[PDB]
Amino acid sequence: LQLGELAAAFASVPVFPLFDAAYFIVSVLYLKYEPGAVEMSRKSPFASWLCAMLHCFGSYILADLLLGESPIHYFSNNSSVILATAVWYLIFFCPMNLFYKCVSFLPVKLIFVAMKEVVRVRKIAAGVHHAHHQYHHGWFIMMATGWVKGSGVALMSNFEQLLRGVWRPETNEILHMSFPTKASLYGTVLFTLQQTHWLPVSEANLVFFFTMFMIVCKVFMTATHS
Amino acid sequence: LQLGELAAAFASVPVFPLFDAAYFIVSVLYLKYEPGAVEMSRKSPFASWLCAMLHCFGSYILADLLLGESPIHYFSNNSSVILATAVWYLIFFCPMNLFYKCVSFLPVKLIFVAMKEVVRVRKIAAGVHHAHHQYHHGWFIMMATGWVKGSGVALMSNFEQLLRGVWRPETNEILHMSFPTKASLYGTVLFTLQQTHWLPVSEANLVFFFTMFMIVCKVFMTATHS
Amino acid sequence: LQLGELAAAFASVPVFPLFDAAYFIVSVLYLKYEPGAVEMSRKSPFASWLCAMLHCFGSYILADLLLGESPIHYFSNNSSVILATAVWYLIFFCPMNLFYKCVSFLPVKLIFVAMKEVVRVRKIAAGVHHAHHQYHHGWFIMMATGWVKGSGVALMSNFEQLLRGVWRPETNEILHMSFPTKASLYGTVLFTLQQTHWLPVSEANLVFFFTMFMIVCKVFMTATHS
Ligand SMILES: [Br-]
Ligand SMILES: [Br-]
Ligand SMILES: [Br-]
Ligand SMILES: [Br-]
Ligand SMILES: [Br-]
Ligand SMILES: [Br-]
Ligand SMILES: [Br-]
Ligand SMILES: [Br-]
Ligand SMILES: [Br-]
Ligand SMILES: [Br-]
Ligand SMILES: [Br-]
Ligand SMILES: [Br-]
Ligand SMILES: [Br-]
Ligand SMILES: [Br-]
Ligand SMILES: [Br-]
Ligand SMILES: [Br-]
Ligand SMILES: [Br-]
Ligand SMILES: [Br-]
Ligand SMILES: [Ca+2]
Repeated sequence: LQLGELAAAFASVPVFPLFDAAYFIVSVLYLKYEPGAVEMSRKSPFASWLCAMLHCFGSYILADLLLGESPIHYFSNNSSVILATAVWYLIFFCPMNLFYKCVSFLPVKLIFVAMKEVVRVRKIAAGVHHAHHQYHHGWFIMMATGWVKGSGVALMSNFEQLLRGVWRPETNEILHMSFPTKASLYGTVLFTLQQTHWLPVSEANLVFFFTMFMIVCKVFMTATHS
Repeated sequence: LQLGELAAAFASVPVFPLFDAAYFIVSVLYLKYEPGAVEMSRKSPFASWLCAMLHCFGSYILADLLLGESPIHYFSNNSSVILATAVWYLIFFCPMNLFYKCVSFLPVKLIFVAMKEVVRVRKIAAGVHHAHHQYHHGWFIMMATGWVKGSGVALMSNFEQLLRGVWRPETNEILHMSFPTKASLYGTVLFTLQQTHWLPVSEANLVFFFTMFMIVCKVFMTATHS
Repeated sequence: LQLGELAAAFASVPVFPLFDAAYFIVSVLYLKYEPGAVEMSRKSPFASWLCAMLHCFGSYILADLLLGESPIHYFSNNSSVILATAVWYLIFFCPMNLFYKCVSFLPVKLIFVAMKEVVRVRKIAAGVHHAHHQYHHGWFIMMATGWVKGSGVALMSNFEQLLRGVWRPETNEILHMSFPTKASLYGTVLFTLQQTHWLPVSEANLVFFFTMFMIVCKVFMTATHS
């Protein structure tokens, strides 16, 4: 019936396990595309796994570092870690590469890309709210925390590369923001303004509309450069 | 009348906003002199701003990292962040470059350099005292914390460079300490000895004399290689 | 009489000062062998000392970083820091290089290598137990913490190099684990399984047998490539 009331259901969909799985699948597919990633999975499987955990848990790691909490606090969520580990294992080692083939099938891939954005927006909003809880007027801390929750491993890409034995210092995601990093920055500003009560919208409505924006943008981009 | 009583007034001058402004002006001028900095402000203004915040808040960031606190805790001081942001904006984007011209005028520049040293010494002493509060006999933690409060962004210079897309690993400020880094190390030893009660001087008198030493050294150096 | 009762004495030998000294001696000998280390001790003695502290306190530094504690918390143990500092000073600056000559004498060196492994295993077990205390079911945090307590400075080797002015990003200890790093990973899994109560052995017996394994392996390796 009511929109802000469908918005409430949208903004509270349980992200574990299905939306988290989609987030992991899309993120580990991106890892498998990186130069040298398949050979690394064969010669250095622990590091390859460590790399997938970053792609999977980089948002949490970086937010925890910014706020002074254990950077591996999120790895206490055993079920999530094991689910991400299963995704890594299936994408790199499934017989016949069958799992890769199924999740890369473009209609399926686009649904996972859409689901990944649901998770990303929830993470941005959670970062703003968690920072606000610790710093009620900490606008810059709220923005920084929402930003790294959204952007994830991209903001640590120089060190994800280092882990892989790669060093490209000429560029980084702050000096040259990719679209998801820039979108996450706009998103964190919006959620911080909503948290400040200067943006006159319900949090659920902001989640709904910003998620739809990210879904449309990301699905379009995936479908176009396929 | 009494010196240790003028020393008390000296050591308690309110550093916000005027001495902090001078600290920011001198530090962002240094940023503007770094290779590529003006072009970065035009092509990557967020990163340029991020870079100025490091120059501005590197002391706090590093001390917080050493002590296990949020490395962005200091960014909860909204007024300070906004003041530093105004300084960055004026130095890089003022029409006619007028702000740069005024603050670079050598007599004005030297006064800001003097004021910057007032802030630096207060920060060193505060780092020793804050570490002492957490570790009453933690001599090495007191020295480490006073040192990074004094030295600031210089000790993270390899990563300030990385942010700018620059990587010079051959050298760093520990392997080859510049004068302010070395002076900050001597300063942190003195304040730690004062805190230990092995150096028989009042804290205010130590602040006065060490600040005068840094002012004389820094103003001489600025005026000479102008 | 009883083995698990000799195991109790073995697992509770006071590591300070003698086993810690051996740990420091072996670790700083390794530092002195690294390219450029002697010249660095003459031209950059503070950084050389800073480097020895990493070799000495890297386990604690990294575990503290992983758990969100002060990375220099361990430097509050003044006696340990001063003992490590004496070892650094004697190894690099003793007249006639006499201390180096004595501790490098192969029978003496092998005893110190054995003693170093006693300390390493105790550190792994302590890391698992300390992580368990904070996260009763935090299996991945327990493994990560035991691993860096065992592996020590090796896992930060890229940044130990950076401190020395060296940058080799092609390789790292996760992508290509050395034997002690890999052994520490196996060790942390065993202690975590013991902590979980899935490995039916007393903690003291596990300490005894895993320490004997590391002693045999490390003494063999030192004696062979001497
Ligand atoms: Br790459
Ligand atoms: Br491996
Ligand atoms: Br979240
Ligand atoms: Br969060
Ligand atoms: Br408050
Ligand atoms: Br992405
Ligand atoms: Br530079
Ligand atoms: Br930008
Ligand atoms: Br301060
Ligand atoms: Br402080
Ligand atoms: Br105490
Ligand atoms: Br300076
Ligand atoms: Br090397
Ligand atoms: Br030195
Ligand atoms: Br320990
Ligand atoms: Br520990
Ligand atoms: Br619990
Ligand atoms: Br070793
Ligand atoms: Ca902390």
